[PDB]
Amino acid sequence: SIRTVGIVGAGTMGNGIAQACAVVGLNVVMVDISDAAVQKGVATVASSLDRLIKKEKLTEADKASALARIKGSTSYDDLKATDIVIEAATENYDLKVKILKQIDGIVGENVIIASNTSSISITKLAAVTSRADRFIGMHFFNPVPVMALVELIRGLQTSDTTHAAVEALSKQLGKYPITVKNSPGFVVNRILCPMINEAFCVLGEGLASPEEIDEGMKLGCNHPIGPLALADMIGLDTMLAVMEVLYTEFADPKYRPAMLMREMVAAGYLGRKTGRGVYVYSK
Amino acid sequence: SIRTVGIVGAGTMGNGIAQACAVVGLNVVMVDISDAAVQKGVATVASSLDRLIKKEKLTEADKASALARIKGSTSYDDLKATDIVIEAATENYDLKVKILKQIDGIVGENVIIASNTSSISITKLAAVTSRADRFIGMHFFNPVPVMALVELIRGLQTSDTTHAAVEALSKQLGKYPITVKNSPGFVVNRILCPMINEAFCVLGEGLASPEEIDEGMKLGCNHPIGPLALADMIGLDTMLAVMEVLYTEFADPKYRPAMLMREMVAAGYLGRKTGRGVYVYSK
Repeated sequence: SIRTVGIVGAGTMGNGIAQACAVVGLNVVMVDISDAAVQKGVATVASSLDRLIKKEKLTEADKASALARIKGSTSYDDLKATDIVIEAATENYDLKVKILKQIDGIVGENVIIASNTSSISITKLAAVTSRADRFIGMHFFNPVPVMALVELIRGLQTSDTTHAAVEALSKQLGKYPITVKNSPGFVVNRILCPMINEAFCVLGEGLASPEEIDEGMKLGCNHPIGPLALADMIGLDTMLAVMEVLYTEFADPKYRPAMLMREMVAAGYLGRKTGRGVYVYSK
Repeated sequence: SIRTVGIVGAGTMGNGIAQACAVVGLNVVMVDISDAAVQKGVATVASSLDRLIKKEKLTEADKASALARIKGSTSYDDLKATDIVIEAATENYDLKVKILKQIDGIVGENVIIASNTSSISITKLAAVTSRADRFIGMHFFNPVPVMALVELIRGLQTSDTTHAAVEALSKQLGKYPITVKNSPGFVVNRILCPMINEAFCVLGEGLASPEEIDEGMKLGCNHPIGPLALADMIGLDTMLAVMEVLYTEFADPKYRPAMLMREMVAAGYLGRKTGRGVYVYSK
């Protein structure tokens, strides 16, 4: 079975995943390079759980219960106590690799190594481990506890068995699994992000004003938020790189980045995070 | 001012627009080729208004009041009594033209002719009338009373004056105007529909299952409906033609139709309307 889940990385996703298991009563070994890192991982899940109890989401006891369920370490040997390990610590490739080799170094031959990512080739990663068939990809979503889905991304090597394990693991977390053959942008970003790009093109060609562009899509297609606004929250540098990945991996100008998107990024106009992207923001 | 609005076409859009004016207390001359056509136009606005009163949307008196406000004729000379005329009767080009020439034939030099369309070049249309600057494009949305927006599409010729008139006319209908330089797919379809296409590509490459593809987008990006399902409601033949328009008008393979979308259409699998598109449906 799987009752104990390794996590490498105690940043946003890390605890994100940690929490999500814990409340389901799952044992989590959560590693990260400092004791500063690990415990701050706990602070956000603490702070986060506080909020939930404060809108009657059960309870003070289910809280304590979960927290207990979570063994946060700096020894990566603690991942021997684990059924499966989710690297959730970086999107640098070189670094990502090292970690998975390291992880592959500790755990047993029949322990599954998954890696969370938006962009990186699961198949390229899987092949650095010693048992690829036990390697699978996941893509959790940005507020990881409340968001009820994950992309399950099969490397060319991932086994049927590794898949179902990880598939059911997710159902048990209350997320909807989405199985996807490894491919640039998988499913969600693959169709969402080029749509966002098209918006920049429309704006770029001065066909309409941004606000109006967002209005058109909110009201016309009943999307909760318009793509330009949406882009400002994601980060245009992030948007640009996604598209750069699609063009580069597919080798197809169909996915050309929008030039205005290039210009805004070159200028440092990156969205909410720089205070300026498509719109301008308080701070 | 504008207190009397011509409408050519008493089909779905036609009354759609008719109604929308009427409830705002606006005088509507609604023409169509038979008395069968005109009155059936009234039946749907009748039936439709019934429903509204039946969920406390005011009232039996505001109803009667509106209906009165609506003078439905078969004489296209009745469009002399009108401030502006909205052709809303076909998406055939040859036929569309004739109508606007005919309309242009009746009304005065300072009366505005607008044409509702999703696909047709406003600038190409405008140039068949005798005063292009008085010609403008509109794109109302499929349930035309409740949907609170319109794309206002300027031909290269549309005047600033024609624009503001028609802009304010819309605000008065309680729709949000969206100003758009004439261009293939304008704003809404231009970015929405290629997104839908990308979905067919993903499905086409067997990366994921349709249901899962729809799930991914519903949950991941909080869209009310997934694009494949969405495509089944629009009609794949309609989707295909939109994309055919983008590729053909832009002259750019970036907008290549999705091959699976071509195959489904060639097969007659067109969606809800044929009972089979991406999914299969009751009847």
